[PDB]
Amino acid sequence: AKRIVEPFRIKMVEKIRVPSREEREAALKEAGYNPFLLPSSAVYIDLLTDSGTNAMSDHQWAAMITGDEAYAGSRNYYDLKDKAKELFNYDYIIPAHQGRGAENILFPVLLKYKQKEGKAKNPVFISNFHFDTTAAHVELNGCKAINIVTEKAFDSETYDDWKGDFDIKKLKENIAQHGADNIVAIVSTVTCNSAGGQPVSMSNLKEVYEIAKQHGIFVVMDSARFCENAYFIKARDPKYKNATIKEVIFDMYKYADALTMSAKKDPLLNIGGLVAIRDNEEIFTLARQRCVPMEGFVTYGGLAGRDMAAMVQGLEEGTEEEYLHYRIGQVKYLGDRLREAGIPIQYPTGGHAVFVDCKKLVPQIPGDQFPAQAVINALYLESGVRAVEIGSFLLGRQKHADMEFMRLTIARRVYTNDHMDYIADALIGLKEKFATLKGLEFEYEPPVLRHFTARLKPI
Amino acid sequence: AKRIVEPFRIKMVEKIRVPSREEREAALKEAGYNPFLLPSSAVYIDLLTDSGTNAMSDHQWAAMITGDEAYAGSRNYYDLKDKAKELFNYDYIIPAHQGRGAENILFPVLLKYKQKEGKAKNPVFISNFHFDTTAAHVELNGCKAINIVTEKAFDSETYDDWKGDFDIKKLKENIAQHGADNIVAIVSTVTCNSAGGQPVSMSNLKEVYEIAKQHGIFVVMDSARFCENAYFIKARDPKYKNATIKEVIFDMYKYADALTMSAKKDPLLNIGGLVAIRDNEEIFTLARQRCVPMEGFVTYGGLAGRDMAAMVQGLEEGTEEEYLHYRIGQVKYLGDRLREAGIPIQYPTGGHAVFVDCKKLVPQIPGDQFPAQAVINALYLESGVRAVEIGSFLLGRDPATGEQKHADMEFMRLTIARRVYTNDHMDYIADALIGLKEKFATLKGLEFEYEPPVLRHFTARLKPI
Amino acid sequence: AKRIVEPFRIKMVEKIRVPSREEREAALKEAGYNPFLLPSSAVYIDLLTDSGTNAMSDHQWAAMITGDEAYAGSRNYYDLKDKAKELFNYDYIIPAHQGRGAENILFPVLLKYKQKEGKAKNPVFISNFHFDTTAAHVELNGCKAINIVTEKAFDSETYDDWKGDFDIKKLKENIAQHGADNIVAIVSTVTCNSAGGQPVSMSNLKEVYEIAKQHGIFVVMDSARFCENAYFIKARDPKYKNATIKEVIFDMYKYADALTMSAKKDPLLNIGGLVAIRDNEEIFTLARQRCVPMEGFVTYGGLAGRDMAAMVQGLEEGTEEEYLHYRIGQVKYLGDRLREAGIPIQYPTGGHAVFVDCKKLVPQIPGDQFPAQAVINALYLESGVRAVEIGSFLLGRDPATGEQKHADMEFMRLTIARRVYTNDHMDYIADALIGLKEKFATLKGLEFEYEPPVLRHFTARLKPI
Amino acid sequence: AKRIVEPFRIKMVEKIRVPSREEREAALKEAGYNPFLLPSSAVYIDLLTDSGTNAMSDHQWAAMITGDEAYAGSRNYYDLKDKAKELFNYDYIIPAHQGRGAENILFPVLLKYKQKEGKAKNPVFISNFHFDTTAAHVELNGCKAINIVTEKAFDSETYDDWKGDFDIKKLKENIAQHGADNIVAIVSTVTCNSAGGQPVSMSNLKEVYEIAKQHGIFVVMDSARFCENAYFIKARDPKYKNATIKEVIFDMYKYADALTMSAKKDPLLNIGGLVAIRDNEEIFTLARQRCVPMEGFVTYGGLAGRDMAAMVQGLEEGTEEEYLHYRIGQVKYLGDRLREAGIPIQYPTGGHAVFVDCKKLVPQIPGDQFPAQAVINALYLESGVRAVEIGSFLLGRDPATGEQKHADMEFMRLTIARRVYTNDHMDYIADALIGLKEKFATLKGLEFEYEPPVLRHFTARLKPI
Ligand SMILES: C=C(/N=C/c1c(COP(=O)(O)O)cnc(C)c1O)C(=O)O
Ligand SMILES: C=C(/N=C/c1c(COP(=O)(O)O)cnc(C)c1O)C(=O)O
Ligand SMILES: C=C(/N=C/c1c(COP(=O)(O)O)cnc(C)c1O)C(=O)O
Ligand SMILES: C=C(/N=C/c1c(COP(=O)(O)O)cnc(C)c1O)C(=O)O
Ligand SMILES: c1ccc2[nH]cnc2c1
Ligand SMILES: c1ccc2[nH]cnc2c1
Ligand SMILES: c1ccc2[nH]cnc2c1
Ligand SMILES: c1ccc2[nH]cnc2c1
Ligand SMILES: c1ccc2[nH]cnc2c1
Ligand SMILES: [Cl-]
Ligand SMILES: [K+]
Ligand SMILES: [K+]
Ligand SMILES: [K+]
Ligand SMILES: [K+]
Repeated sequence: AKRIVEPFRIKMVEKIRVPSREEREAALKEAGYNPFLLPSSAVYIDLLTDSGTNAMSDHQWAAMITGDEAYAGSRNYYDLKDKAKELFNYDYIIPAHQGRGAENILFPVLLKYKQKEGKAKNPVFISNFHFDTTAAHVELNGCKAINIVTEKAFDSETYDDWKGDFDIKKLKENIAQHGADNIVAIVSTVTCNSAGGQPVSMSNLKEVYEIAKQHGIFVVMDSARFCENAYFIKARDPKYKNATIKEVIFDMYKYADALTMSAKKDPLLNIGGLVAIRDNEEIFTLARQRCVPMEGFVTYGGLAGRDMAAMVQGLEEGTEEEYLHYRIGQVKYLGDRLREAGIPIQYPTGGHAVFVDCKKLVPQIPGDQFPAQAVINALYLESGVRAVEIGSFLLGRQKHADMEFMRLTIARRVYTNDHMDYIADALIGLKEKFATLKGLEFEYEPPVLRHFTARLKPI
Repeated sequence: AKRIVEPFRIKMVEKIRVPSREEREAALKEAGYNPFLLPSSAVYIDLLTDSGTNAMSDHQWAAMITGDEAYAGSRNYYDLKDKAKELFNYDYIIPAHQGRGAENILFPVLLKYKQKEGKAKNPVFISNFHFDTTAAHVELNGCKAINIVTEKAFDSETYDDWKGDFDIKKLKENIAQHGADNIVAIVSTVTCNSAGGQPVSMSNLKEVYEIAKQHGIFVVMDSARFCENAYFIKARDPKYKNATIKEVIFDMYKYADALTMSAKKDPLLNIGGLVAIRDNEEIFTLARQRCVPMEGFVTYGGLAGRDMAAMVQGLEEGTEEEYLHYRIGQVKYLGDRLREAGIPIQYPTGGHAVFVDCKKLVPQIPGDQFPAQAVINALYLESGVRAVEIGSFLLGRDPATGEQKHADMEFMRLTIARRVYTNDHMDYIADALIGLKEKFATLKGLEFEYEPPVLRHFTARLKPI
Repeated sequence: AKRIVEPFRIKMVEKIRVPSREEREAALKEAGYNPFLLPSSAVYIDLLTDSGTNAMSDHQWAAMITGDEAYAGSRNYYDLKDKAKELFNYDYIIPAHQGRGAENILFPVLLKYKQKEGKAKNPVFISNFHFDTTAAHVELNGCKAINIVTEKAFDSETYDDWKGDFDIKKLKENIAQHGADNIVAIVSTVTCNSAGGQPVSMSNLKEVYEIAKQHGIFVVMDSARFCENAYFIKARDPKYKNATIKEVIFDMYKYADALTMSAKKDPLLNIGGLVAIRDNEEIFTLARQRCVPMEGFVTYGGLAGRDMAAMVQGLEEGTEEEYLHYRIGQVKYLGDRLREAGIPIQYPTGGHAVFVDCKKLVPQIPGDQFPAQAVINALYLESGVRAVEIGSFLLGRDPATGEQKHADMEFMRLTIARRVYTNDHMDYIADALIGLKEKFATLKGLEFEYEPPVLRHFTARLKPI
Repeated sequence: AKRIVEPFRIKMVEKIRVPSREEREAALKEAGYNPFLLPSSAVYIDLLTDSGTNAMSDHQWAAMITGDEAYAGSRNYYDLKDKAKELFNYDYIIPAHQGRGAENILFPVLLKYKQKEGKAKNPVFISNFHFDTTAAHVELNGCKAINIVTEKAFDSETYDDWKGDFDIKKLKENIAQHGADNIVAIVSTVTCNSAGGQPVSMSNLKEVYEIAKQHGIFVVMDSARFCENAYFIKARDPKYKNATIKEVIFDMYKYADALTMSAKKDPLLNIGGLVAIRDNEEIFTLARQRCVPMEGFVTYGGLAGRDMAAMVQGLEEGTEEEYLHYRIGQVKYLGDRLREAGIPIQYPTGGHAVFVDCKKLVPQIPGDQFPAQAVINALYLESGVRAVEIGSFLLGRDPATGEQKHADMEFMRLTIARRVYTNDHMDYIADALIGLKEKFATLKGLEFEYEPPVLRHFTARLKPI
């Protein structure tokens, strides 16, 4: 395992504390054995998500302080529009308060657009893998969310360069089965969060887009972790060995018609989202009409001016290769600590998190008992580390998936490699108990995005 | 007119500038004679809205710096829950990114909740006056938005204590006509923004709530400007002359079952919203289920932790009587400068804005040529001040005929952000409008260069005639 | 009286409050009847000083956030060096933590420099008027501080354009009497704080410098309020009617060899100072050698990097004519409110404060009973406004006699921080002082309960008579 | 070597960069082969000092935002006074802009106090080891600075628990030689910076103070790194094994009469200093009288209010044992990386820096050719890391002879700012120095191009040989 030094130094700290074992047991009981319902005061190192927990730079805070809070025509709106043109070559933007706000703006518009001419009676979205909010918005609008990630993603220990790729054979099969007139959009998720933060190759994005254009299908790039994807393309595709990260990004967005983005990920923010559209003015106009009631007026989109300002700066910082090398290298370091100790993980590690394969760590659990959640809860009790489940629990409707990950999710520029060692050493310490204590049931199950507020029972 | 001194001093400033007349003429032309299309760089004093443009305190900024950005279980979420219990006596909260986010969380839930009982067959919402976003959410969910403000609100020049009140007679006529089965909720808007920021009396809130309950009707308090409403109750209702602002607020919320709030108004924020529910845990659970896909996880609701932190502090600051007296007194000062010069306004002034009645200023301009927009544009060209139209332009066309809907009032709204502008800025505004008195009679009406089929007020491009 | 609108809007506020009358009486007694010993919690509007109490801009706070805290070679040091070259055409800088630190760096070096040449046998400094800290440093180094302001400054009610001017006849007389060999430096104080914030004309600065150069005498510009001085030159000297403020500043600094600056004044800071030297590298090197033990390493001079960053930005903002017009216009407004009501002031008002002439206002209180302090204390008890004395109390006792020094000027200074208070705060101050019209006669003097052997106005305790 | 995890997480970052070898070559030549003259833009990891380069907490920044900038009576002054009473049990405070400002306030006052008693005819100060600014103020006031650290400090490789201790035999010998009447004060430096950041035991502080009291000698605690010293006492003195850090601090300050503090060290600030006096009100009063001309008014002492606020919070954070364990553990980690690779260091490592013994690394370079500076320059060219010399270059010339003063130790100090760098930064530092092991034997010394007569290490220009 190799430690890579921060390409920055620390300018402001935030205190953390280790709650006592008694506190942790009490807190997990009070939370119904669901870490989503734990208070932050009961958590030491928080690995629930890399979303919105990032550390900003002094330049981002400075941008916030001079942000323009105007209701209409904020300076920072125009700066953000210019930044989207620079990075993606897209001519239209709509800010949103975060990624699922961007989805709520755009997906219903794309559906109604497709329903023109009386077609799309059996509407579907197709993705390498829809994230949970993404699929929820697809289904809330009466559509099916189809996932067709490469089968290589399902072999955790076997290395592959591009475990986020679309399965192209399945893309063509689904077009033939459903018909192009029923495919509202193809969603290219970069990196592929559900597969383990695994990258999509440039050739895969390109072929998917060429197929989509053959059939007149609109392509949306789900862009929360687009810079991590671009880094992997530079690292693993020899064609881009000597390209800049921004050159890689520019090419990626040749292979979509629009993007939805949670800027709470790679743009290094605590809040913020974005819709950008390459050149379809009609869809832009319709999306603006939905933005107004759902998010806010179209030049702030549910964001304070200071957050548009932070986003303009964060979009730049998130592309910096030295930063990306360190960030992705820290995730790799945590994974290598675990793998060298015999802990099974999705290999190679993705951009933002280490995905621990609990199907191999705890094969004696079925999806009936959510294997990765029993691991997560045991780790929390042992160490005060909070992680999150990316398996049957999150996928929804006991529908068992093809992956049962515990996601040790790593915020950007927050934790050191000594925090990583603490995480790894704590889990490595659980090895005599992975068989003892095990299993979980439901008490309360929401019908949509159940994992966030459900209460569970062990056995 | 009386100037009331600030109960604070200035700690940080932001430069503003007056573009040259040549630059203002070019900018208005480029914006299609629609100030909503102007960049902020072309605006000197911005009176488009009081929403999200407020100046925060040093304590609010300090709260932001120590805010907890945890995705689940932020320290500031629990502080916000405790604050809602303190102020409103409500037991459940869901943060939202702003007021229309709170509406999107709660209103669909209220409709489905009533549909589930075999009711809401032909559903409606009733308010003293639904704000634009509020009505849009009512209509997006297949319901009609019925507004029944007191008739006193339509006599602009005649003083009344409570121009935001519900018309109780119309409330009963609408209940008889639609039946309680079809009334998804009553929305008590405090202050009543669309009537001119005018207050709703305590006795009116109470009587509306009593009628609603006797009919099984859920009541939502639209609370963006709840502190300004509380101030007017203390100022004008003898029974509350010696009450604290917080005591007034506590009584107000005895007369709703829940609240939706834009915290971009009275809680002195640049972003933020809130749903609070008094004690109906089922509705709270259903609203949480909608919050997750639309806004965010239920302990941040689409806000950064720093903004929940700022909201907890701003909720306190927005109740402070010395601040409210100064804030509402500044609005009154602007109004009295205008009224004393013969400019007709909605009288008395409300909490957050002066509404200028443009019918009388430009009688050569009929309603379908947007008299208030012509005055706003002349004001901008004269001074760099940007105001907003609450008249025929905003009102739109009648779907049945395609013709301009008859505007009951043609208002220019001079909307005042909190703790941002001084009374010398107010004088600049008033002097600019007063100085146009001779020009009013020769202002030209407006027609459409480009009219969108919806939301024309925001993006339509206009031409002088 | 004319109110001039702010060329900015408020972005962050800070609460203030009025202590009750009972609290003000108790507080003044505990402070030994010296407002310098009052806590800020006992003060409503604080007019003790314009030093370090200014409101910064969002750009200044942004500059602080990205400031370089390096001990050696901070980015912001080089930015500050460039800014001094831009504004003054001076090639060398040494930051200092504030103005009296700059004086402590430079004045002992100028003395030693004059001595190493075999001169300065009986050394003196000459100024239009040395500020208190400035004179203290002159005297701590064994020199006499000679003040030779124009006699026009002593006629408070009679308007003059340049009440801060040197008396040129007295300058020549003092050089002839003491000898050029004994004049360590001439200090041109701009504006002339002790005369009432009153400007020095360009022609006066030039003549003083020309005389100095003919004699080989070094000239230091005491530059705390250099932008206010530049504004008055543009306003009152027809030669500069169409010059920019920066053009005026550039010309001013042709008439010194170095500057000492409290950046807590016109550069709009809460802390900060500066030495700049035009081109004498030997004096620069010697000043750096004193900086190291007294202030800090030579690239931060006792300041955090963020404060050098704020100074770079504030130096720019402090030169902006729109801001200066408003700032000086607010001081003028307070002065005109008072003068129109018959209160005697130093007329015209200076840049930063209204100086109320208390010899005229309370002639029944002898100088050694501190007439201006009796007014100040009386104003504080009546209103919670804290002002400061610039008269006998500040002046102290004569060493040769042990008795009170006779003062030419007996001012109560209403000192105005920059961008902090509105003109409605000014009205509060004026109305409070005007309301004391009838009590002015009954005002007692005061007597000492304990007197510092030196620095009595900062730490002494008083009792009424 | 053992890595200790941060008891915090990162909330804000600042970009750093490795200049190219070409850039480093050009920058070092321009800086005259003296890293003190490098711009920070030429430095990758800056180990010049732990003074003022620390990372603050969100709570410290929040305290700054609400800081009271009042010239007299700031809220934060009273908070700081209370904090000094809590931590030290001292009843009087004077803020200062930084540590050498506190020295400038207090040391001249202690001399005058001893002189007016008829004493101090041939005055000296005695310390375990005076830091260079501290000795400079002693000498500037006409006194001799006597250093009497334990001889154990000069055996770098041999462990000892208390390498900062006073040599008690030498203390009694110096009292006998000079006489108590001539000893103005004893200065207890904690930790002993010049000995390698090495701690002073509680029993040593106590015996020194008991000896001082026997003879009527005033004791000052130089307290820049008092929390690091307290940590070492808890770690190494069994009497305090179960004491809190604050309990250790409280006992330490039973053994002084006053303190001078650079708050740019253990209180985790970028600027700030402090004088505190236990109970001698006369010395407090005299110190206040010097504060006014040199630093500022007595309730801010040359600091912005926001910096007094940050100091109140940092004083608390600097005592937290979990933080001290990590901070001191990081320094020990760097030291163990070096020592495990055969690089000689002062062992055990102290609180704030690793001191590399270059007398052992480059024996072929004599002291007057600055062996430690040769190592420092090689490290900079190899890696972009800037370190500082604590050896013959710093020590300077004997004023009697004009030749090199003999250095008892030739240290390269790798000084670590608090909460700024990670242990992976430490690995970069260590790997860079370890990779030079074969180059050391052929490094050449340095000679002068420009040499100040007083403090040549801060500004001298050198050339290789
Ligand atoms: C919350 C995270 N994900 C959000 C996300 C979203 C939704 O973004 P917001 O959380 O900003 O609504 C959309 N698309 C992808 C690929 C995502 O990963 C997370 O992975 O924890
Ligand atoms: C934008 C403003 N109003 C918002 C508003 C809203 C919507 O809040 P947001 O703008 O925070 O979505 C809801 N209810 C009332 C009574 C309102 O006044 C405005 O009046 O300009
Ligand atoms: C403190 C103020 N004056 C400071 C000052 C100083 C001393 O600056 P500091 O207060 O920053 O040390 C020097 N020269 C002049 C002309 C000054 O006005 C005051 O006028 O209240
Ligand atoms: C600058 C550091 N030392 C400052 C210092 C000082 C002087 O403090 P200021 O740098 O804050 O003036 C006084 N006493 C001790 C023991 C010190 O270590 C340093 O060690 O690099
Ligand atoms: C894991 C954790 C939090 C999330 N919020 C949205 N999707 C998520 C996945
Ligand atoms: C197997 C194959 C290729 C790999 N690249 C990195 N680790 C690997 C393991
Ligand atoms: C005026 C100003 C802003 C608005 N946002 C929504 N409706 C509005 C009316
Ligand atoms: C008046 C006010 C503040 C001062 N600081 C130093 N001298 C002063 C005189
Ligand atoms: C090394 C580094 C910085 C210093 N400041 C004062 N003496 C020093 C020695
Ligand atoms: Cl109906
Ligand atoms: K967040
Ligand atoms: K806003
Ligand atoms: K200050
Ligand atoms: K610093």
